[PDB]
Amino acid sequence: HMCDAFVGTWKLVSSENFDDYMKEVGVGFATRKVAGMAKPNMIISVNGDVITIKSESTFKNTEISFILGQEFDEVTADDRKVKSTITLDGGVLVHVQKWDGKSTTIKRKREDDKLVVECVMKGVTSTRVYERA
Ligand SMILES: CC(C)[C@@H]1CC[C@@H](C)C[C@H]1OC(=O)[C@H]1C[C@@H]1C(=O)O
Repeated sequence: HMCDAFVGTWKLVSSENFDDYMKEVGVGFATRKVAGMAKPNMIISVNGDVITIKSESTFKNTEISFILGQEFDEVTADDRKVKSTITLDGGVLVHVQKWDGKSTTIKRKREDDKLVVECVMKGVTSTRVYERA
């Protein structure tokens, strides 16, 4: 029952500061504009120790599978080649991506009936809110 409250299908309902987050990460103009328009469905599932997160939108469909605490290589939707580790820290799923001497963190937490996503790159934070589909 690792991650029970995260599991399911979720739909984006609000975003704040996401263009600025993407700028800080280094995403180019055209990608920012099309990615910032996306309204993804996030599908989280667990099978034994393996967690899978799928993000599906008109911009890109991505899928990552991982074991908590065990690093993996990831090609992001904006085409960064990153080394990622996802841990559970006090009930928060913490996803760190490292590439080119940089780092960014994406935190997912359950808050009321929502799944709140916080994206941080240096001093720039963005909040995304998901509801059950
Ligand atoms: C549109 C998506 C695929 C963007 C693409 C640019 C990249 C820098 C960040 C990436 O966001 C994400 O992975 C997840 C935080 C977004 C969320 O949960 O909604």
